[PDB]
Amino acid sequence: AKHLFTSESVSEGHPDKIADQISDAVLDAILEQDPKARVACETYVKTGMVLVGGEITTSAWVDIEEITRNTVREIGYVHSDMGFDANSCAVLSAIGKQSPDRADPLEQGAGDQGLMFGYATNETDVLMPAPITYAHRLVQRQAEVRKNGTLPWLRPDAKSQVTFQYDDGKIVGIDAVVLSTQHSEEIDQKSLQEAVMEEIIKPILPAEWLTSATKFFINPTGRFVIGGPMGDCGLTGRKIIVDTYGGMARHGGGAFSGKDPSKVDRSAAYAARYVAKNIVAAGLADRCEIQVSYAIGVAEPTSIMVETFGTEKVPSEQLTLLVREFFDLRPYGLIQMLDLLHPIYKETAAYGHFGREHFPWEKTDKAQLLRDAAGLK
Amino acid sequence: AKHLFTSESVSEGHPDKIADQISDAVLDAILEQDPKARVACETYVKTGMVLVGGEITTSAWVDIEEITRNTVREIGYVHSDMGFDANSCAVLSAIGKQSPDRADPLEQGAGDQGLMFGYATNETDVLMPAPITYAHRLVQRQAEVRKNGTLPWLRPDAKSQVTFQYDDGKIVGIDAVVLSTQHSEEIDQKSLQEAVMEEIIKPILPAEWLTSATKFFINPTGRFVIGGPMGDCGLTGRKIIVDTYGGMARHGGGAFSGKDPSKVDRSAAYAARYVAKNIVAAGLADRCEIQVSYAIGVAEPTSIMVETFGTEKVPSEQLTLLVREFFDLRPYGLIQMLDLLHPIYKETAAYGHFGREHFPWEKTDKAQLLRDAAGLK
Ligand SMILES: Nc1ncnc2c1nc(Br)n2[C@@H]1O[C@H](COP(=O)(O)OP(=O)(O)O)[C@@H](O)[C@H]1O
Ligand SMILES: Nc1ncnc2c1nc(Br)n2[C@@H]1O[C@H](COP(=O)(O)OP(=O)(O)O)[C@@H](O)[C@H]1O
Ligand SMILES: [K+]
Ligand SMILES: [K+]
Ligand SMILES: [K+]
Ligand SMILES: [Mg+2]
Ligand SMILES: [Mg+2]
Ligand SMILES: [Mg+2]
Ligand SMILES: [Mg+2]
Repeated sequence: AKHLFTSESVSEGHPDKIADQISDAVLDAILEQDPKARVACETYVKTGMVLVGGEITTSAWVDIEEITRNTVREIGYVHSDMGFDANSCAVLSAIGKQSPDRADPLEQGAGDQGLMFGYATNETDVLMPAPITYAHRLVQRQAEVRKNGTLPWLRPDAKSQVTFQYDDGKIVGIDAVVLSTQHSEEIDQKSLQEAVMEEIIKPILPAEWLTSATKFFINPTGRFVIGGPMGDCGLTGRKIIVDTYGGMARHGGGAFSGKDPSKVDRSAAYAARYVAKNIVAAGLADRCEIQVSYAIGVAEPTSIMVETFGTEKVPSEQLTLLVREFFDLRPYGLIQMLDLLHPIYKETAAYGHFGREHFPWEKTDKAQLLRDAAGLK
Repeated sequence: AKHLFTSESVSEGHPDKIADQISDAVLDAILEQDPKARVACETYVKTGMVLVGGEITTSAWVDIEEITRNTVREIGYVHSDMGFDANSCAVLSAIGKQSPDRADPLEQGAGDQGLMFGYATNETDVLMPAPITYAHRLVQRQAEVRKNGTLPWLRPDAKSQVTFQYDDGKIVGIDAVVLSTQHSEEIDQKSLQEAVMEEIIKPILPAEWLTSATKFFINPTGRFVIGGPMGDCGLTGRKIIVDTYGGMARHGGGAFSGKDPSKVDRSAAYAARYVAKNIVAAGLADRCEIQVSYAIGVAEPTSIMVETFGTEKVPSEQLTLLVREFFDLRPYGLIQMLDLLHPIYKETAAYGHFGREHFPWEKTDKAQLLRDAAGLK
């Protein structure tokens, strides 16, 4: 049935994402010294200032001020005319440090309760929904042409959104695309929307999807000139949907950035992306969403639920069997299943946690084994 | 098909929710003086401190420090032994104030882009999913027996989670229930889990749903004694799922609290709850989820999508017709459709935005008209 579905994305240097990036950049920096460190680092940016506030239990010593400034500079906020300067903004810390003091480590129970969801679909190359995939690809392309000198009047902040028309389950094409970019006072609007169209939109959106009818809204109000932390306000865990799946599938509360892998909010969600992506690569289903939950101090998950939406090639019973077979979903298990104690996390913080094939949770190594045990085909 | 589904909730005085409550309490306070005020107030709590940071364009003058402290005291954090004292904690403000300077006001375009989702189901009395409804009802009951002297060793912070087994679409019963409460040093654990069971769980969870098999986890690790902002960290818009629907239906990015109604993130989501709840009360479907999106400076929504999941009594075409008939979903329209410019928002901030029949978005006044035009039955 024809029906439209939208998803948004934002660039690095969008305030919420700056906060994400800084947090995860502190996590990485600690994890590189002490991989078993427990961190919970939350960040707040506002026009003059970054507050990095946390609870951290680690042996490591790391320079919060330096880490913050360096993250703000790669993003590009390096002069007051932009809105925010990495070299003169205030950086404040309120991170409580603690340094450290079952029979099977794998049986260690979950720290904090919760629910996590994971999804895959055969509708892109990357087993991700088409909307959030292109949505991210627009903002990433924006950062690219910004950063590579091609379109250098572009400044950091930027938001994209693409609405897809499906008739049923076939992505038929793109109804609308909106994109908004901070820019210098040097360029004009009509000059801008030529370049955004040629260099940013036209190379990313598949041309067959783009029609005579496609409503493009490039800078619709827009002379976007100051941006980033000037007059907006960034906090970690606010681009939670964008991080995930653009709202194609569901979500439990929970934020990723600034949480070390002992946090199920993160590692269980990553593990769920891994279990569904494996299910779909094996052809057990076309579309798969999984809910796993935990309760504090229990180690086995309190619930697993698979929804393959009429798209199975094996009954959901057998599916649920294989899920709780090939995958260790005890907190410490999924940490070991995906080899998580490594500084790989700042890369996660912008352009989306999933869909980007080089992350441990994006591997389809269990493809065949799942196929086999689910009645070889 | 038997399948389990979980949702969590948290009390007032859980740190994230404290932040929500303070923000919305500032919104209310401004809105009561200046209902047309535009606010975007974000809050961060950590052990000694509340930072209330914002952009606010209003004529009003309001005391951020007083408002914060008063909100912390109704919640109950009023002595250092709890973790946090309302009367001695630090309150910092970084709120930029601006005071103010189409032909039809209704045609004013949307400020910011985005997507919003709304849901209803005939599975509770309140047209809300059973999980998040009971989940909230546990924490609310906790606050009640805390506040009414009955169980006065209870302290503010508390989290609940309930997992329901459905066989298909029939809530068959409750597999597990977990509940964790901050308490005084006066009470013991075994004494605690008698009272939580008798006074909190047993009066809320329907007894037919509770079986011999129901795994109850009351304070599983738990001597929860200090809590709230001590050693956790609260930011607005982090209990985003809990706020909504416990993850039964989807979500766009976006947070409610501290946003005045011109913000589609809030008002469109509220409006969507209104359109679906009306659809289901009229019996056009059993379960209904709606996605509406906006693009900056356009006034009509860029996409509407209804999913009634095989549960219709009218084809989705006719449904989509009626939705974009009985409901004005232009930003200023939905503001007028639901009469939003009123200090009603601090009440929204804990125990869930939806399901609580006295909010403008919970009315089923359009029930019949929807029934009629969708072929009277
Ligand atoms: N001075 C101001 N007064 C009120 N709201 C403001 C503001 N300046 C801005 Br920018 N805002 C608005 O407040 C909203 C809240 O921020 P939000 O975090 O939702 O943006 P995003 O969704 O991109 O993260 C913004 O979408 C913006 O429209
Ligand atoms: N000192 C500490 N070191 C590291 N993490 C901490 C911490 N103290 C706490 Br409390 N945390 C953990 O960090 C996590 C991040 O907070 P979160 O906001 O997810 O809690 P909730 O989900 O209830 O809001 C918490 O769930 C908690 O387990
Ligand atoms: K959030
Ligand atoms: K975090
Ligand atoms: K807010
Ligand atoms: Mg934000
Ligand atoms: Mg969490
Ligand atoms: Mg939190
Ligand atoms: Mg938003």
